[PDB]
Amino acid sequence: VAVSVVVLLSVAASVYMCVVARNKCLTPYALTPGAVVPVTIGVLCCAPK
Amino acid sequence: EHDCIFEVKHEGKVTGYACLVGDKVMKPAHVPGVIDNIDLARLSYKKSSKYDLECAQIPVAMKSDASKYTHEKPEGHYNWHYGAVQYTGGRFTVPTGVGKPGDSGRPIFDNKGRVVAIVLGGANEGARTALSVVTWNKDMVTKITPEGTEEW
Amino acid sequence: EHDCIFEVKHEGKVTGYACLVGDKVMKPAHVPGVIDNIDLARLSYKKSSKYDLECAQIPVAMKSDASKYTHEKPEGHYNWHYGAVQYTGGRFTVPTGVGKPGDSGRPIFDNKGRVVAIVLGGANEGARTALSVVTWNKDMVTKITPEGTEEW
Repeated sequence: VAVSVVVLLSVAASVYMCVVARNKCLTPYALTPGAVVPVTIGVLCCAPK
Repeated sequence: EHDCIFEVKHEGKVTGYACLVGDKVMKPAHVPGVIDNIDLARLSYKKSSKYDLECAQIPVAMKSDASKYTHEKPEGHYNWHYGAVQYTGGRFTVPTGVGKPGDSGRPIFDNKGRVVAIVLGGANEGARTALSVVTWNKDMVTKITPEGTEEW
Repeated sequence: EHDCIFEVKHEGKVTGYACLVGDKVMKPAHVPGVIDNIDLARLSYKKSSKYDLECAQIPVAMKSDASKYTHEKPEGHYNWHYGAVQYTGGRFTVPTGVGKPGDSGRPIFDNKGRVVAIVLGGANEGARTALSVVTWNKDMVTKITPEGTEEW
């Protein structure tokens, strides 16, 4: 049970940190007037342009 | 309307402003409260931490008569709600203390009306005060707060 | 002025408005019932679902009946079949709320004679209306829409 809970929590912490890194990365593009959202669209939620 | 203010009113009284530019209702995240207008409240305002901005996308047909953003700044005299700002050498100043301690969302634009920056506040230094601003320009956003200029 | 814009008729009703420039017959792909002019309609046209465009190849006997064009978009305000158009910040608007469904196909001009935009659909907002056109850029041609449209 200990190795199962540590596998669960390690995966969860990795995913949490990865998504907050992505969220920090995307932020200065939603703020500015004038959308550019360059060639890195592969991880992007900014659809309409 | 031409004054973008759309007063951010809290507990009935007011606490600052917010502007509407291009496609975006931006609120300075330094200010607490909601705006006076009714239908501009059901939006998913995204929160930037290291520099205060609370942007959100405009909804459909929401009278998009906003100001025009030109990501460039020649030096000289620009327009401001209380007067005329002087821009020289990257420094950005006005008369000291004439600005109130609560004009907290007032933008700046040229003679024509091309808005570029937004404001955060001032301090007391001399006859010319340093205007701490976050600003949208150079196809991104950034913050220039000097030393010693506490927020309005 | 008058530069031979060609309607699509069916059953007595005309909405589809093809245009033809240079070598290519550019038609919006709505409202089928291909054009009255059978000497110009017997041509197998190529259809593109991404750009909603029809790309028939003109007959050589129509060598003279077209316009000139451009692959750059200068800045300012222009004319069209109804009124004025204002193109600034990289996007179009139409003069003050006059458009109706079925006008998809008129071209947009410059102050000296060329032709840039072909209009498919548009977005109602209030004072200054928005519209989606296909336009040129140095043989790499795309589509651009505003958000909040109904196809015309």
